[PDB]
Amino acid sequence: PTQFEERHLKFLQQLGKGNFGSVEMCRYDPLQDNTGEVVAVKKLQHSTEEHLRDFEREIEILKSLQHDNIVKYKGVCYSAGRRNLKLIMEYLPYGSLRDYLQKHKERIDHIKLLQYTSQICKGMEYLGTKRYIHRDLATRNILVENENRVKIGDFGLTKVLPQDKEFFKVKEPGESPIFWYAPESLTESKFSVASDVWSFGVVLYELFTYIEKSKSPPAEFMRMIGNDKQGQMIVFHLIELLKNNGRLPRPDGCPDEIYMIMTECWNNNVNQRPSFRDLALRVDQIRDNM
Ligand SMILES: CS(=O)(=O)Nc1cccc2[nH]ncc12
Repeated sequence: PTQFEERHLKFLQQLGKGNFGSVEMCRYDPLQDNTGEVVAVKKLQHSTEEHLRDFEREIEILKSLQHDNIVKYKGVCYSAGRRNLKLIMEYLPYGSLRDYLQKHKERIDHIKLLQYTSQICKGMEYLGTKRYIHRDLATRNILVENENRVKIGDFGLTKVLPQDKEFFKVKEPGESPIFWYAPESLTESKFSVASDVWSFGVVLYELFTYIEKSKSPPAEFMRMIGNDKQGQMIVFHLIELLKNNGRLPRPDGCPDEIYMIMTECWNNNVNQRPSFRDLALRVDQIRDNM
């Protein structure tokens, strides 16, 4: 069922909020008896014409994906007498991977981090078979179903590659998560599978820092750059730093072999970065040995 009538969609909780849209937890109860399905409902923060068109493309992308490690599309709800649009998704109860890492450290060890790493890689391989570039791969945009399962979410920045070319030039990006971007994304606005691989390197970094106090990518890059810098000066220094092999340090407790993977993902030469298939195989081989 992809129907969802607004009058049967009942509010339970406010979840995330920020850029573009906000997400609520709702119960869908057609039989009016207080016993139905729990879902996530995504709405626009500001419903302009431009944002509506983007939201429509996000919805088409999500509907096209069926994979264990990608959040499930359930449908749309045409609310306000069908003069508004909301996206209906499955509810994953443990929130973003970023929050989960902070809140549930008691149930997380290195084996679990490698499981999550592998699952993210598998999700990304699947994206590549559709020629979708995610552009925003980060622990805040990964969702946790349970202690054994994570799913890639937020496809708001996701783009399709053209017929022939391997890069997408994003004409004029708004607010940018610059500390997850590959050098070519910073200097040329060029986004590709290879730039998602760079970002994946940074996700792997986040996992092994356990999102600890002031070890996050923005905080570490700012330390190296100089905390007194502001404005475009930050970006100028980030670029120059990255072009001459400045990199995030190995987090404390992180094996050398896992840090080597990070550093291979952070190659300035786009063609020498591993594929997501290489990474999933290598990570599952590390796990299987032991
Ligand atoms: C990341 S968040 O905290 O804003 N919430 C979600 C977004 C998208 C799908 C979701 N399913 N469940 C929660 C959730």
